[PDB]
Amino acid sequence: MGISWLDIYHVVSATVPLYVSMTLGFLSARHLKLFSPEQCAGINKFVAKFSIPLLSFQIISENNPFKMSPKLILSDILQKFLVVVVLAMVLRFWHGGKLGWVITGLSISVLPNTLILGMPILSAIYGDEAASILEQIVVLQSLIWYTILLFLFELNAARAGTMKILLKAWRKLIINPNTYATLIGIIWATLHFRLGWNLPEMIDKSIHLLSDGGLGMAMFSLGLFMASQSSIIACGTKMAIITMLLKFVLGPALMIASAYCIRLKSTLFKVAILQAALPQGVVPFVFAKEYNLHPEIISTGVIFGMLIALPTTLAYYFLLDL
Amino acid sequence: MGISWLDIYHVVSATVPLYVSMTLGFLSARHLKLFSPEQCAGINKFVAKFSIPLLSFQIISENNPFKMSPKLILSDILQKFLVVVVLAMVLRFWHGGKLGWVITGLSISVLPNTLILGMPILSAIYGDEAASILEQIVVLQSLIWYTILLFLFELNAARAGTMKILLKAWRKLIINPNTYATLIGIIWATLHFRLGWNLPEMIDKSIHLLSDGGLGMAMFSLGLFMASQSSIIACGTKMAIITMLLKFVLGPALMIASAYCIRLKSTLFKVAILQAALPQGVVPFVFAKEYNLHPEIISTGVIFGMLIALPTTLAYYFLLDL
Ligand SMILES: CCCCC/C=C\C/C=C/CCCCCCCC(=O)OC[C@H](COP(=O)([O-])OCC[N+](C)(C)C)OC(=O)CCCCCCC/C=C/C/C=C/CCCCC
Ligand SMILES: CCCCC/C=C\C/C=C\CCCCCCCC(=O)OC[C@H](COP(=O)([O-])OCC[N+](C)(C)C)OC(=O)CCCCCCC/C=C/C/C=C/CCCCC
Ligand SMILES: O=C(O)COc1ccc(Cl)cc1
Repeated sequence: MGISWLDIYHVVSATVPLYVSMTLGFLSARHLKLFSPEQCAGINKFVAKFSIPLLSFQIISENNPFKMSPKLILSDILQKFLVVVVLAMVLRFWHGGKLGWVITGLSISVLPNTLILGMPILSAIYGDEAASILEQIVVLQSLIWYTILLFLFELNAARAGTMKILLKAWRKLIINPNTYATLIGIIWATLHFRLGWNLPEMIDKSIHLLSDGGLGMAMFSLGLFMASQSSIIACGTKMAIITMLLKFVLGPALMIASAYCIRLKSTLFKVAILQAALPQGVVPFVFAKEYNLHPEIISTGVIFGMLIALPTTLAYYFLLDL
Repeated sequence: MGISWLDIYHVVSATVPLYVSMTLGFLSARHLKLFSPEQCAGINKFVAKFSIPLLSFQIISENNPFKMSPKLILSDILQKFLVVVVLAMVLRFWHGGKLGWVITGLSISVLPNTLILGMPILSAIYGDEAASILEQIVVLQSLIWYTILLFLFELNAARAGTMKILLKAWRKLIINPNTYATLIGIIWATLHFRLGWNLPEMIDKSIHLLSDGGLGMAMFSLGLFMASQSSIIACGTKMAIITMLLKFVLGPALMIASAYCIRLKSTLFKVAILQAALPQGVVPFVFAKEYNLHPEIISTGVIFGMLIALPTTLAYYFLLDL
């Protein structure tokens, strides 16, 4: 009972607006019936190609590459290898190519939404201290993982030449606005924190025009998505329970294992094990739907995790105090 | 004479972000092929149903209704009445749909941009005291004129039996967010400023998540629309010239007449007249595009008014200062 009820109010007040901006979208798409499915797709495309890239750019630019945390980087890199080995072991005694189930597992188990709903919740629970750690995690998720996952997707698609696979992955990666956003953000943060350069006021305000409102529109787009599909749970209970258990139990569990091995101390420990408990990302669903690799589970998990994030997040916040 | 380039920099910095958003939309619609007409319509509808009404609520609820100068309100109403009379006279012998032209003549002549270009421009030209007056003008717009304009739009749509048409217009004006928002906002403004009630943090943040970035998305919609037109001057050179005359030679002139009638004096007179020569806002265009009532004319007016916002304002300042 170390955490007082006052902090529970902090978490709830930080999470409620995100759910309001999502319920509004769901009701507008399904009940109020304002947006036709084509209009919903257009809104989602705008949010995922102009708002998310600029939000990622600003988040990555507001961090210091020269003052990163090597321990945190190593812990995050080791967690996603422990997940790979766990999935490989568990796919040998419980199942065509099985590599699809490892790509899906890494998309479902370890890929928290540390960008749209990561900053608010964690920053409210742990103040401004979390912000920097979350940016550090976001740069990695945007530069290393979201690229290796795409490479794995391409390799799976080719299975049906590695050099041909690499060429195709590179060709499809460049057109992604998020890659350009991340690269420019890093290349600019380096200059900002080395030569002391700062954005001109015009550029900063222009970027903030499209990015400062991207967080709410992200959940609005997600609500439109949930409204679009008829069956909330695309598959039976089986998938839903498996994916929820995988994300919320195995994810933070392997993160705890990696942190203990690396001996992360104090706030880094608590903000690094609790950030792996955040609901699922959407980019993995984008990849799955584009390549049609079990898109019926990657979304059943995304929406369910988005619905259930608050109670589990509070539960792990209480647990970490112990 | 003595105007420093610093003020020019302020005006240009306030104006550029809108152009950045508009050009991004235009490129996304024309050089790229991201958005189809239905998706652009969906984005515009979202902006007209979720962002503009929330911004209206914020503007109304953040201003005291008991500390608004009645003289300014009366002068604004007089200007609108004079413009309506003048346009009715002009359309009586120098004309298709007469009501379809009054809406577009009151959308580019008596609806400046007093929330983005107006406050920086005319708060740097004059002292900070004009901020309160401009805020009064903006709340008056969002409270009265943006409701009367939507009523006229719905009345025009119904026409496309006087009692039946008015009944249809009213029944369509009671299920529009921009009508309930301007009522809830004023009620809450009165409550907060006469009883001390403060909006809860959760609701305020939830409103911010959506309203924020509304201007960027609206200008993106304007760029997307302008991409459809064959040329930037979609309404034609004659129509562009007449729009410029309506917005920069008729608006300010009739506002000067209104101020003389109501005897406004001191900086209030200058702040009231010099704020009517600012480029027309985008909300009229958003509503026109949503209701498809000569959107090209208003879009051209906005595009070619944001370019010459500054020189006309300097001319008017020099005239008034004399
Ligand atoms: C606590 C102290 C009090 C503080 C003040 C209270 C709240 C904070 C203020 C927020 C500003 C919101 C302004 C817009 C509200 C009015 C919209 C609305 O209420 O009516 C939408 C309308 C529903 O009626 P209907 O059209 O289905 O016709 C029904 C016909 N028959 C009855 C026969 C079935 O539908 C439509 O057409 C259009 C649908 C779009 C609606 C979206 C508009 C923008 C957002 C509205 C909700 C706000 C969310 C943020 C805050 C939420 C948490 C408080
Ligand atoms: C050699 C000549 C060819 C190259 C042309 C020249 C430059 C292009 C590269 C960079 C220019 C910077 C603009 C931002 C990057 C986006 C460029 C781009 O083209 O993206 C690729 C893509 C278009 O691919 P596609 O044409 O095949 O259409 C198909 C696309 N699809 C299949 C996805 C639908 O674009 C999209 O879809 C949407 C892109 C939206 C971009 C939104 C902004 C991204 C964030 C930027 C952060 C920067 C902030 C400024 C900081 C300044 C610091 C000093
Ligand atoms: O039209 C006006 O006077 C105010 O101009 C705007 C300001 C913000 C938005 Cl989001 C849209 C329009």
